[PDB]
Amino acid sequence: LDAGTIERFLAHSHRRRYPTRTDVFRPGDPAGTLYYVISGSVSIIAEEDDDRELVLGYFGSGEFVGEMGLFIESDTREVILRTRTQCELAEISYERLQQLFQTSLSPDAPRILYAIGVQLSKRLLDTTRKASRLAFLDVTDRIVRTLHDLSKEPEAMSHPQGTQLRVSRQELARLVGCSREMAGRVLKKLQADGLLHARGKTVVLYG
Amino acid sequence: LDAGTIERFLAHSHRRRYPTRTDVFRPGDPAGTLYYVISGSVSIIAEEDDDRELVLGYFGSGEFVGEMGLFIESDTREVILRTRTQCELAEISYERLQQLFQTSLSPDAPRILYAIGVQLSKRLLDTTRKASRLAFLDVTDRIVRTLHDLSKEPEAMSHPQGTQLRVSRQELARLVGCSREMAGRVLKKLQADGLLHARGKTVVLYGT
Repeated sequence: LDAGTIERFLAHSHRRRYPTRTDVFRPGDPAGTLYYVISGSVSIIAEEDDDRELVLGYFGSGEFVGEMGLFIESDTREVILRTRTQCELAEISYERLQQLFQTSLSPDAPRILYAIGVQLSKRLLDTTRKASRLAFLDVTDRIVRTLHDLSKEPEAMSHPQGTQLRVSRQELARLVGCSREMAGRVLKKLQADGLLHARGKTVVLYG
Repeated sequence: LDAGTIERFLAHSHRRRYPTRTDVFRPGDPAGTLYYVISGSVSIIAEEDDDRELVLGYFGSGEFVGEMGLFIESDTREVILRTRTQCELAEISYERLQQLFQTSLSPDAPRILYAIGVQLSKRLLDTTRKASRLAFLDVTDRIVRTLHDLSKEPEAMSHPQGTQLRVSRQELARLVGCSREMAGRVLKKLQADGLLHARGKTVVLYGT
């Protein structure tokens, strides 16, 4: 997706600023708009009947979210979109967007569509891998592999002993579907194992 | 996408018949081809290390499979594409697709990409749900849910007791992500609980 296509698409979008820890939408909310992350980071979370959460991923600038309704006929969202930092999001209704595809943005339709396909593909892969790990790996193995993915993210701040990640016991718990305490227990085992050390929301992964 | 866009798309594809139980491609194989299911039923399976499989879904006529490499430049496949029945699949290389997307197929590009988008979105939603289930629901619980999903499968052959759903113990375990054995333990416990009959290769779910 080139700079022109992006700017042309954003001209018809509505830019809004969001504080951190803010749910942009939750399961059941009207599904009529598409969001484009201009700045900041957000997370997509699956919710359960007992209010238990499964974090599916983190998304930054250039990512389209709340896009499902643009492809699947539905009056409601199926997940929670939450801000992890202060955010700026551009939004545009599905109707308006598709209208633009038949006219104004007619030329960029293929590019915007392909780009959304790129993200959906990445997401399907990661989610496909999260499903596999949830079915065949113990919590310790899910946590180690998760700490290693997190350290591959551009957000991974370097450290003299390896990579300095930024995760809390709660989020870790949310990422691998285990209790907060279990995540806390696994962290002290890995530290005792010499694979890393932790401090509040700072995990220093060795490597 | 219309039948007109579909036919032109196939005009450049190589249709090949596949026997049932044939893994069209496994993780590791080259990924320079896209597949379009013309007829038949296939399954997308993911593998782990302990040599375990998790069915992520079944797909019929009209489905684009093996499409990942068309979006995420990769040299290899990440999943197993396995025919569940005899199938007719039309394949086309990625390279020749986008070259076509810039030539006689440029006008079809929008509808093609969007259709693939629709399919990617359904699988994402379905897999997202699976992960959620594999995280918070128990085996027996997941198996019951999956038994009902198949009852609504066009295959579901109605029965005087309920519905006759042909699903091997192996596939059940691959569906809910449990050992072929454990899956058995629950099929018998459900054959006791009075709600289904574990008939060798088939399952008669009482009720629905």
